[PDB]
Amino acid sequence: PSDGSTKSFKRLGRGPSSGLGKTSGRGQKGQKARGKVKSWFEGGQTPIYKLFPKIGFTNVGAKPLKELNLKRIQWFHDKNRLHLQPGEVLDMNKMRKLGLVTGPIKYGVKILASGKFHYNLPIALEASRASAKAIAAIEKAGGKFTARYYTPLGLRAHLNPQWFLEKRGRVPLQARPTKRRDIDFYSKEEKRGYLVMEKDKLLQDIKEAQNK
Amino acid sequence: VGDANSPTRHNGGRALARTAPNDYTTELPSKVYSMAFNNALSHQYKSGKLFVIGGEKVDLISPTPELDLNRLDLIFEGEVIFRKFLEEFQLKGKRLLFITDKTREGLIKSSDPYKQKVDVIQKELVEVNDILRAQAVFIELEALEYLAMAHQKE
Amino acid sequence: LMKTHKGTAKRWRRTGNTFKRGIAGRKHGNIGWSHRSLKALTGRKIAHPAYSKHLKRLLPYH
RNA sequence: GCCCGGGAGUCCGGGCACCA
RNA sequence: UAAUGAACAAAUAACACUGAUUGUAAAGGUUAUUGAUAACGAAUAAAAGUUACGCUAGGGAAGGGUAAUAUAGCGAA
RNA sequence: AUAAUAAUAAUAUGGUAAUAGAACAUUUAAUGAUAAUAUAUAUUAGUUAUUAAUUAAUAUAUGUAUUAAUUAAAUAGAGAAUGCUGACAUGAGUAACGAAAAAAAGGUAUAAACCUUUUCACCUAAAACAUAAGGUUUAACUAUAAAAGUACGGCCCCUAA
RNA sequence: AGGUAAAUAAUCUAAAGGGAAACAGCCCAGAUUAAGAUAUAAAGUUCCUAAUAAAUAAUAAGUGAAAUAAAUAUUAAAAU
RNA sequence: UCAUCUGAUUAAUUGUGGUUAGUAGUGAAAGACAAAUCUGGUUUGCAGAUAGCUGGUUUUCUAUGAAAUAUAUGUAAGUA
RNA sequence: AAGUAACUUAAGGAUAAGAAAUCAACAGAGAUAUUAUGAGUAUUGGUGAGAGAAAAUAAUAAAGGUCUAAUAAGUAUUAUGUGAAAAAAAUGUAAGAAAAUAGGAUAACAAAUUCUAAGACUAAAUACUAUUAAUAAGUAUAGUAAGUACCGUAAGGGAAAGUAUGAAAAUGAUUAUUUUAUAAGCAAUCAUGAAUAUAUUAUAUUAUAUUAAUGAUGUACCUUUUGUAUAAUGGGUCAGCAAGUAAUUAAUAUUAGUAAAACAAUAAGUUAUAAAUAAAUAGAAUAUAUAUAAAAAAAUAUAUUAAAUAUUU
RNA sequence: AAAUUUAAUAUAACUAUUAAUAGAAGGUUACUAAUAAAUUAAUAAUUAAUUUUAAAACCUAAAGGUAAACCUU
Ligand SMILES: [Mg+2]
Ligand SMILES: [Mg+2]
Ligand SMILES: [Mg+2]
Ligand SMILES: [Mg+2]
Ligand SMILES: [Mg+2]
Ligand SMILES: [Mg+2]
Ligand SMILES: [Mg+2]
Ligand SMILES: [Mg+2]
Ligand SMILES: [Mg+2]
Ligand SMILES: [Mg+2]
Ligand SMILES: [Mg+2]
Ligand SMILES: [Mg+2]
Ligand SMILES: [Mg+2]
Ligand SMILES: [Mg+2]
Ligand SMILES: [Mg+2]
Ligand SMILES: [Mg+2]
Ligand SMILES: [Mg+2]
Ligand SMILES: [Mg+2]
Ligand SMILES: [Mg+2]
Ligand SMILES: [Mg+2]
Ligand SMILES: [Mg+2]
Ligand SMILES: [Mg+2]
Ligand SMILES: [Mg+2]
Ligand SMILES: [Mg+2]
Ligand SMILES: [Mg+2]
Ligand SMILES: [Mg+2]
Ligand SMILES: [Mg+2]
Ligand SMILES: [Mg+2]
Ligand SMILES: [Mg+2]
Ligand SMILES: [Mg+2]
Ligand SMILES: [Mg+2]
Ligand SMILES: [Mg+2]
Ligand SMILES: [Mg+2]
Ligand SMILES: [Mg+2]
Ligand SMILES: [Mg+2]
Ligand SMILES: [Mg+2]
Ligand SMILES: [Mg+2]
Ligand SMILES: [Mg+2]
Ligand SMILES: [Mg+2]
Ligand SMILES: [Mg+2]
Ligand SMILES: [Mg+2]
Repeated sequence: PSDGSTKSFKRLGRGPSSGLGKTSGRGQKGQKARGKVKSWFEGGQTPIYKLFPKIGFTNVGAKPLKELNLKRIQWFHDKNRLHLQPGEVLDMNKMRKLGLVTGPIKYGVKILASGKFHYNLPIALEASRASAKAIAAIEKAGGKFTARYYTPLGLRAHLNPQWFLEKRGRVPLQARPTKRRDIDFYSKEEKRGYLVMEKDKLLQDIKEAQNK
Repeated sequence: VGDANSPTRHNGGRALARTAPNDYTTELPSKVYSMAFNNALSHQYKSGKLFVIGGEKVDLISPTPELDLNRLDLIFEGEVIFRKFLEEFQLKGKRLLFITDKTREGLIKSSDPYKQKVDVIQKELVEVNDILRAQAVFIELEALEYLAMAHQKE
Repeated sequence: LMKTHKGTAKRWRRTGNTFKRGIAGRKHGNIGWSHRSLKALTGRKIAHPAYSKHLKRLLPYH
């Protein structure tokens, strides 16, 4: 094997000169020396876990988005690993195909402005949302961002509809937003949401309902 | 004294016994394995104990002779032929490895008298150990190509 | 397999390398004490090195 | 802390929660 | 320079923070406050005795030292 | 700009609990020449800063290494458990040989102990004679313990608990 | 009190070697392996037992000679 | 075992068979007996119960090398 | 601990389960069975000890769908007592519905989705046995004897022991060499005469080996201890056997492979790539600029982060 | 040209895995508890497959008893 790969393991209770002779690294006569005592036992003083107050909650309704910086995109472009004349919109699916966004995507991607100062690509971008700064940068570039909504299943479909096609000769259509918060978000102009930038039917319907 | 099963006493059990099916299996990154395979092949080639056999796929400079084919295949006569070949090539006692594109049954039959020193392996099941072990390897061209494709690089 | 100590999880939360926790001592018996003094007993606090090992063992997946 | 019994007040005795 | 008490579980208010199909809610959280564990870092909401009928694991987690007292002797009277 | 070996100068080299680094023996798996002038194990004497290996002589195998070496692994090393099993000691040729009456002659120029005769003794409301139960048939034995029944038992009939 | 409780330093614990008759803890000194010529430490130098010669006083009790026993009494000696 | 001593027509002794026992019988009651001995048998199993306790833990060579303090502890033979 | 051991009952070659009064989320899927991931996540606990899903995606699997009910009340449901540490479906006791224009499914209600209870059958993957075949860094104390001998009244417990060979030791007798009857103590080490033995270079005034003249030095070993020659623990001697191992995870290190990606590449998924906050629709140009948190009109102030002709971490 | 060795195989070991296939007599002592074919294929004897066929004491909760291997019908 390569130098530095392997060591000899320590052999206990095998004669004195070895170094780990009779007591074999345990010392003398304790509970530790024979019986098992949980490593993190505190002696009976209230433990670090039991002392402090328990805090917060886990928002299960939460959906953490994968972050993706403009800088990375720019780098990719520079490299020439970014092929977007065929598909004018760089959607999440497209990103994943490229490598752009790697690993699994559960909820969606948020675009973030890390290298906004050095970003200059007149491109149509789609993602689950983007920071204000990023959006501004994109607009400066002469690009076009819109923020879309995808439910898990919908997102999955988007990412690779090929699989869906293979399975049941069809792709599942995109769900509307239903959570009020989500709806609100997509309505918002500053967030650059797909409800107002595309002028969706849902919003209109809601308005009608409100009226009557 | 307790029960008579203590490992302290001659008739008793064994301390820290190993139990039924022991699992010694380990992992290796696929890429690393591929690299190793490639390395083995390279070593073999350097030795000059790599011999490739083939014909149908590539244009031949010299024309394939009669009474002999490129399939890696053959009292039964085949066995005799094999023996003759061995005699010719000074590789009687040494171990050899035939890496084959498909189950050349005839070849295997011919070789089985010399089973102790002869490995005959299907393409997909060839092992690094088997190559390394073998004093001389005989591989089909197609098989070789397949192997290369498998352990490419990308 | 090995599992998180849920109590510890509830108390502690992972921030980069270390863990954060709520200060103890603020639940009651607060009156009469100066509110400027009690400001210190609010807020989070970072794990002392002494006990980091223990924390790590407690919550192996954080 | 709340409710009684001996307009407000005092002084006494019952309960009813709190009991981590 | 003393004048004090952790977490947990309850309770009251504020926060707009999540709202398990959506909307409400419930519930949780954030902030502020409440009552005690005086064996006072608090084992449980809740707990006293006896065994010379006892049993298990262990530990020792008259001699030696001293001469207060005792006996004996001295100096002074 | 490394490694191996050798110099020169310097500093350092006790060690329980403990940490760190490096080796050897044993056994198994992968690869593997060789050879009865060889090998393996043993004894004795050498050799190498030596738990090891090697040399020579000797003795016993064995047509001969899982052999050298590198890896992989371990039921991988024992004076310490009032350890466990086996063997053999020590006390030791010591205590004891378990209620006690033996003698001669002859079986048998084989007998304190077996048998026979005689003498003597012991038990005798027993150490006798009949039996029940019990049990490696121990017996006067394989050529072996004999029943229609009446101071013969079972089974059989009849029931008790 | 070879007691007990803490403070400071050392040693022992975990430290072999020389000395302290023998000796955990005292006095010196820290053993990688030898070798044994030269400095030596603490301790010693009649013999046991490695190594010694002097000088000036005092002691006559074996006091004393590696573990100092007190008040006091007697006798002497110096100084005023 | 020997001697001595007590009951010896009775609440006597004894043969043969049967019934009652393991949260559990029987007991003129001693916690006595329930197959050489029980404040509750034995066997099999749970079972490698658990033990802050005792003992034990096997080759060699090199380098470094402590502590017996503070704080907390139903804690003081333990552990942080 | 654990619905585990145990006891009891009943069936079959397998049994159980099984074609949604199921999951889900407004997009959808489409029986069970149990393996990867999801995930040690949600959920939960004297919020201690600890316990812990489902959807979804993958495998394994077989043709997997298909009527045998004139479609189902003392049933659903409610009250109350129980009831797989998290997710109900069950159940004792009494109250007790409705016709697809109807029921069930979520603390509750309103919307909306979805399924149709009180009738049924069901191969395959699976469990266990037995045989055959293959593979053994498995066993000769896990290598066939024997459930025998023997032990116990009984339930019950339970041996030795293949064949060769054998200069292994402990242990006994004997012989040789040597030392030993004026000498006292871990029986050794060092010094040091003498005697004997062997040696095909003892040429010798030799070399080795054996041996209690004689001298000096020398409180067995382990354990446990502040400390042991201790008259503290343990061992009669020898031979054999007798103790840090495995599984599933987590964190650190070293080296290797690949590298802004890595593993796996069926699809998933895991970690990394962005810090912060309880959480939320918030999130990066020398710092004095910026990001997040508390605060706020915006800054300041505190904490942590990012940011310096180039080639991203 | 026969022997020797090496590796594999038995009616003749168990254990673990993987793959296939299938879902099965003990004792006791004696008046001891046995066999007989056919058909088909292979080559009259033949071996195999497929078959029919004789015997088979006593005991092993439930002809009915008992103290298992006995008795009574
Ligand atoms: Mg050590
Ligand atoms: Mg101790
Ligand atoms: Mg110990
Ligand atoms: Mg300890
Ligand atoms: Mg208390
Ligand atoms: Mg307390
Ligand atoms: Mg109490
Ligand atoms: Mg005393
Ligand atoms: Mg005394
Ligand atoms: Mg050292
Ligand atoms: Mg061992
Ligand atoms: Mg031994
Ligand atoms: Mg030893
Ligand atoms: Mg022993
Ligand atoms: Mg005697
Ligand atoms: Mg005598
Ligand atoms: Mg005698
Ligand atoms: Mg006699
Ligand atoms: Mg005679
Ligand atoms: Mg008479
Ligand atoms: Mg008689
Ligand atoms: Mg003291
Ligand atoms: Mg110590
Ligand atoms: Mg010393
Ligand atoms: Mg020191
Ligand atoms: Mg030194
Ligand atoms: Mg004197
Ligand atoms: Mg003296
Ligand atoms: Mg009777
Ligand atoms: Mg009593
Ligand atoms: Mg009685
Ligand atoms: Mg040192
Ligand atoms: Mg303790
Ligand atoms: Mg079924
Ligand atoms: Mg069914
Ligand atoms: Mg459970
Ligand atoms: Mg139905
Ligand atoms: Mg018996
Ligand atoms: Mg001593
Ligand atoms: Mg002893
Ligand atoms: Mg009868």
